[PDB]
Amino acid sequence: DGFTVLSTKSLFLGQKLQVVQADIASIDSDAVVHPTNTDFYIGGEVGNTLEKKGGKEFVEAVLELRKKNGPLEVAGAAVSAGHGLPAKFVIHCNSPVWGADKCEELLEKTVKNCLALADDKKLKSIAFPSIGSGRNGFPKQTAAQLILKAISSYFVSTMSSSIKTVYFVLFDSESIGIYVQEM
Ligand SMILES: Nc1ncnc2c1ncn2[C@@H]1O[C@H](COP(=O)(O)OP(=O)(O)OC[C@@H]2O[C@H](O)[C@@H](O)[C@@H]2O)[C@@H](O)[C@H]1O
Repeated sequence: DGFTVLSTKSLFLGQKLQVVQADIASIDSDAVVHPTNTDFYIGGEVGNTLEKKGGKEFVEAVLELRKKNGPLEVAGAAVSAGHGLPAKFVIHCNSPVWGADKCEELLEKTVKNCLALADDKKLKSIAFPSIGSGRNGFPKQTAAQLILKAISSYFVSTMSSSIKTVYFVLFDSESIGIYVQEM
């Protein structure tokens, strides 16, 4: 595949939130978001697609980041170069596990931290997948509404802010099916 725009929303200053159907690895935004864990394990669904696309270049960048950063703190966001990928940078986030205490709040928090990091690097665009709803077990709709809520909230409260466009990237048929059905 593949690229379809499914929904577009105006954020607080008219910045655009686009929900799109695509493989996130194929998106050429300034940043793409990789949901990972404290050890930067590259074995979630999105991690596997980034590794498929970027190969060794991608993996060694993640390793170098783990060595420089140390373990990724709860809800933490960190950035590596997008070697092997269309995206300029990869923002790595410590994705909460469904069922862990305060897991919804932490999902919101991690999203905002990814946005702050992109802003700190003066990035114009950032692509999020449905963080938490793969290997970490969130229900797809719950994950998606938390992420979209957290992006909107960021832009209401952030004065500015270099981000022009936010992509919310859906790939699995269940997520797409529920997004479209329930909207
Ligand atoms: N090519 C793709 N593009 C965009 N989204 C995709 C793609 N493939 C799958 N997805 C969707 O990405 C969402 C996030 O899933 P994961 O990447 O598995 O992320 P998460 O559930 O947060 O957890 C992965 C994490 O990686 C570590 O190995 C592990 O500690 C943790 O489980 C899911 O809805 C999944 O269907």
